[PDB]
Amino acid sequence: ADLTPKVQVYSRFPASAGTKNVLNCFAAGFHPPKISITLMKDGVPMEGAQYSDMSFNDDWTFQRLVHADFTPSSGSTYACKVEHETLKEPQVYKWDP
Repeated sequence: ADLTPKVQVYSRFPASAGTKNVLNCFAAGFHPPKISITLMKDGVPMEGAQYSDMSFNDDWTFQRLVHADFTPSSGSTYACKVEHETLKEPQVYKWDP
């Protein structure tokens, strides 16, 4: 029944300005496996993103992870934008440092 992506956006380490880190966006619990997950900085997709293989779970749903090496800056805004068939409008999940 409930096949919308359940999404978490988070950094590997607690954020500090100027310090190398990794931004992650994790989507799980969705069907069909087709999904658009985009890490965003200042309203534009972040360069350097690397996507995991799609994986399925015993509850017959799929998951995927996107991550990108990044150095958070103050004054910048980060987010994960998710597009999926189950979502009427694409959803933007904000990350706060």
